[PDB]
Amino acid sequence: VLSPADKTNVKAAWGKVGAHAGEYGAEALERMFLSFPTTKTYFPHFDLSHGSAQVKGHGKKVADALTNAVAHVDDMPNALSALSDLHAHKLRVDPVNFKLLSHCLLVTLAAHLPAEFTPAVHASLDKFLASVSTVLTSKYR
Amino acid sequence: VLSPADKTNVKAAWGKVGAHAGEYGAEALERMFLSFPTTKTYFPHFDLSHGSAQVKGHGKKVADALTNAVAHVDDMPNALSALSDLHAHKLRVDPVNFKLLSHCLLVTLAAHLPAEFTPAVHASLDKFLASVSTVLTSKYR
Amino acid sequence: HLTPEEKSAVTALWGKVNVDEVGGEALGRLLVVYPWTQRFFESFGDLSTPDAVMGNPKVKAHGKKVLGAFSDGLAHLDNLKGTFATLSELHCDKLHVDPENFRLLGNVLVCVLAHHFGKEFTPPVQAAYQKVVAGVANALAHKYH
Amino acid sequence: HLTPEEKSAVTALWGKVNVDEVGGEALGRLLVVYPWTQRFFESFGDLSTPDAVMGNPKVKAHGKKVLGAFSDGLAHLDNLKGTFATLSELHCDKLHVDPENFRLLGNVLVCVLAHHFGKEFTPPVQAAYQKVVAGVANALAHKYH
Ligand code: HEM
Ligand code: HEM
Ligand code: HEM
Ligand code: HEM
Repeated sequence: VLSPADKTNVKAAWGKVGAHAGEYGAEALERMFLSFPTTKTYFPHFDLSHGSAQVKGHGKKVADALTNAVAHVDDMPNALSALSDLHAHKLRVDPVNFKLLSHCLLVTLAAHLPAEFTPAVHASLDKFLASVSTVLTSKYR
Repeated sequence: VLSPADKTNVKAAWGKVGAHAGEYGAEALERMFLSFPTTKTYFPHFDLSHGSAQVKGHGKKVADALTNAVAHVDDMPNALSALSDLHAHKLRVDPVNFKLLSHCLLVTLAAHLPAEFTPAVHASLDKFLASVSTVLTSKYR
Repeated sequence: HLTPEEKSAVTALWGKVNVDEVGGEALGRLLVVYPWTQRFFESFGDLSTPDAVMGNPKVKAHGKKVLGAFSDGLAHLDNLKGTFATLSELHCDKLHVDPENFRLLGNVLVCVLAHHFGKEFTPPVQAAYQKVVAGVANALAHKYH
Repeated sequence: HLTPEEKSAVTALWGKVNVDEVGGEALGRLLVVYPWTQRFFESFGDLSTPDAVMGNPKVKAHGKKVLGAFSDGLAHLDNLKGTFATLSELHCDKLHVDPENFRLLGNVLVCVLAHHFGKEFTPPVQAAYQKVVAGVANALAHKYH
């Protein structure tokens, strides 16, 4: 579960992302596609070249959903309800890939938040992305 | 979540297991040790040869815990709370190993339940063991 | 690396497998147990309930084809990468199938063999089949890029 | 396998690494972020808080040891199995370290290199290091039995 301290750590670190969430979401996706190429099997309909409008747009959606989740961290299941439905019933992305994007979002944050990425914050952020991932795969079966 | 049909399926299948639960728990551990040899790193104090009484006694404990979980299927976190504490803070089994023992439990059940292991029952049992596994790793961090 | 006891155990059990029937059963169970896997089978008809998936003629037909290629790979256990290279490229470039699906099919196929064969699918026999399903999924994932 | 450019990028970034410093940081972060990995270090003293783990001299000392071996292994990117074979047998037979711990440490190492190098740890550089940390993990797990 996310402790109160975890929630405090996530709100502070993600709050610092602020206006860059679009950019960081896109970089995390590029990081994932390059490091873990099997994740590209879910985006054959996208131009995945560097800087593409589709990756930038999708990056913003992913980061705004995380903003929503940070903002409603005490009730993520209800706040991400439409997105858990979309992933479970339509996108149907294998659950193993959520750990891959989560790792890449964590690297992205580490690379852009030098002052804020302490060991404690790193653990809280890892736990939060895992909890978001659990909610997004909660209705798969 | 486990549905009403999943809970009925789990109780019917485990109910047929009946008094062979302990034998089947030891067989699932044996299946795990042979199939996934890295899981043997948690038992250096055990003779893991076929027929071992240490594996059989451990198998009975695992099976009795599963019986307890089936009995409290709507209140699993509290029924397994002491085992969650033990695995999180003493044994400290990496969470990836729970999916290996769950698959071996599933295989052991399939090999002993010709009539009951239908596709639906297989799916409910898989969900059940993943939910038990999730409760057992819930206090790890 | 399968041992010689392991290779013999795999071959001996495979002489009893009706590949067409087991393929149909394993693919149908994959679609029932991990239903998100139905994303690759949109044109296959009725997948609404377990019984509909299991009796679906297209599911049964594909299962036969899939396990037929798997069966053919059992004659080449020292060269699975080369045996499945063409199908790996196909699954990556044209079918866009995440290789985690090959791992899920491998586990369902082990469960089907255990259900069908019972006691004969012993711990050691299972261990030999786990090595084989892991090897085939790794071979089919090898040409992804 | 790493491409020639990927080998060059790994070598170039590693030339700027303080191995003792990064080792102590990565091992402490492993114990903080994945606390079940503390199971091997009950003789190490205080691991009661994040600050206590990071400041623990025995944790730092073990980090220096593990990453020093990692560092030396980067001269043998074409023979990681051979280079880590005896360490693989030791970690299995005597130390009983589940190889998943090697993957978790590789994930923490990537996060630490990202934190340390910032924008210099680009997506392509990360992709290269991911191959290296999966390669070392796989080499350290290869002699398990
Ligand atoms: C942190 C975990 C994730 C979050 C927060 C997330 C969020 C989102 C959002 C907000 C959308 C767009 C929904 C809309 O337009 O209404 C989306 C779509 C999508 N996601 Fe997820 N996602 C996550 C994980 C994943 C993973 C791991 C994959 C596959 C590797 C994935 C594949 C997709 C795809 C293919 C789409 C549709 C893209 C398009 O066609 O525009 N997602 N996701
Ligand atoms: C369905 C999942 C599991 C259940 C229900 C379960 C249950 C139990 C139980 C009931 C005990 C005995 C507790 C006591 O003596 O008070 C136990 C101990 C233990 N378990 Fe777990 N366990 C599970 C998964 C695992 C896995 C996946 C591993 C490692 C591969 C593991 C490793 C151990 C070890 C090493 C012990 C201590 C045995 C001894 O020294 O006697 N368990 N578990
Ligand atoms: C043992 C593992 C597998 C083997 C050996 C295998 C083999 C094959 C073969 C021989 C074909 C027909 C090729 C052709 O038309 O040229 C095929 C097609 C296909 N396979 Fe695989 N397969 C495997 C697993 C899977 C899994 C797990 C999935 C997804 C869950 C999958 C998805 C597909 C799809 C979507 C097609 C095309 C079906 C269509 O024609 O609509 N395969 N595979
Ligand atoms: C990059 C991955 C790793 C490398 C290259 C590595 C390397 C080494 C080396 C060189 C030694 C000393 C061997 C000897 O004394 O003969 C060692 C010992 C040890 N390693 Fe690993 N290690 C790695 C990861 C890990 C991890 C992740 C853990 C557990 C979390 C671990 C647990 C241990 C333990 C407990 C010892 C014994 C320490 C002592 O006796 O002071 N290692 N390792």
